[PDB]
Amino acid sequence: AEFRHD
Amino acid sequence: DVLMTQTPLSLPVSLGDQASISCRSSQNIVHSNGNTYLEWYLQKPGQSPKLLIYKVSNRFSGVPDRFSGSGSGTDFTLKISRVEAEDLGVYYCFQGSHVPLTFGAGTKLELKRADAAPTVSIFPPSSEQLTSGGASVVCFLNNFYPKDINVKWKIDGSERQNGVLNSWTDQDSKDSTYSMSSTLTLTKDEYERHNSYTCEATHKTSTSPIVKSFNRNE
Amino acid sequence: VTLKESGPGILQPSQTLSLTCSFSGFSLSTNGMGVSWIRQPSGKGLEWLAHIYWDEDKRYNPSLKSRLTISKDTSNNQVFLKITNVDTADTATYYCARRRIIYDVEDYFDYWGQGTTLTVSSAKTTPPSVYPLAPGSAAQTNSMVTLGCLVKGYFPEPVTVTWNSGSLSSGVHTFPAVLQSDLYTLSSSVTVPSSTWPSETVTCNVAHPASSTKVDKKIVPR
Repeated sequence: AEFRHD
Repeated sequence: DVLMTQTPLSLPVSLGDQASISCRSSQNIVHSNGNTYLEWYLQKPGQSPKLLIYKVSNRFSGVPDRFSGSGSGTDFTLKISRVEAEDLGVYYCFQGSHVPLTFGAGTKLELKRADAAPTVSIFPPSSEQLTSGGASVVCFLNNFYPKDINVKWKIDGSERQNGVLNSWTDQDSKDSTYSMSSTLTLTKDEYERHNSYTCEATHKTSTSPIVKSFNRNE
Repeated sequence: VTLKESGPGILQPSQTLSLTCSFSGFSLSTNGMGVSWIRQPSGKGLEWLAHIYWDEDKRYNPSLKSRLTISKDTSNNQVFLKITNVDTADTATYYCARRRIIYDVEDYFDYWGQGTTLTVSSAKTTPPSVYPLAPGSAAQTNSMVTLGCLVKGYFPEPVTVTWNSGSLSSGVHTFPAVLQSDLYTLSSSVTVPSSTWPSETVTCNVAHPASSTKVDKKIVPR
């Protein structure tokens, strides 16, 4: 998955 | 795993030149919130890295607009117009959209300079080291430009692949040259089984390889 | 805003590394705030390790997520990283950088520590062997003469080579150390007028802080 940015 | 692959890996520039650096990702890096987290970092020897660009084209506060970053999707560039001595160092591009977060192998922004042949010195093993088992033959190749060089070790005419140990200095800040030492490490026994030892250097400053030799029994 | 990494340099294969990052200039309770850890092998690239957020959320580099544990001490402005079962591969300089999110215009690694150093090895403290390198058994003289000195097989780093106790400082190249198995090795060249040597003695002075040794070698001819 993606890195959390919000 | 997004692989960031930068080009060139070394970039010689003259102070006040322009310089580009390409960085391409192994796959699209536009986060799902719409932001492309591409960033450029610069690291000087013994420093930590420091942030130049973020979100592809944004200068971080404190960065001269002579730095600019472009790109889209999977293909990105850093441009420095009018390079300065303080810009010399290593450049990493980074993506921060996918886990794991990743940087490039980095590009070395170095100084350009008039070519210069190396000063080669070959050194027979010291009776010290011989008394106590081993025979290392040392060779210094000093103060050359360009940085790229190739060294061959030759015993009695035959190339010798195994047991060589190299170390290069970083670019000299005063004379902009590079230096290196190459070391052939043998057993005393092996060393005594041959007479002549050659240290061979090919370098762009010459068509004919530079050679420094000696004979073991002299 | 500053950060400072601390921790043990040198562990042995399988031991546990506990690293500390002391920061200031910000607070890990600030909405959006976070620190992560990034390490870099000698003459190599940066590898990102793990990241911790203000809401205690965490995220690990998946190829290590297992040997890694990240944690904070909000009250005491600190961030810790633990790596279980280390090996030579974990030899590197470890940084902690700050990185906040929510607002994309602050979302980057703006501040990094000075970096702390780790060597993973099972070699034991070992003192160098020092060898004087005098020129070709019988060579042609001269104009300039180049003397050398070989520092072989030792652990850990560093050593410090000086020429004539620090007097002779010009014409000196001392090359980075490299590994022959367990043991580091480096060499130094020095250059002087063939009028100044051998008439006047040159000496190589290796000092190895870790192993509490000092060694002098005079470069006598032949």
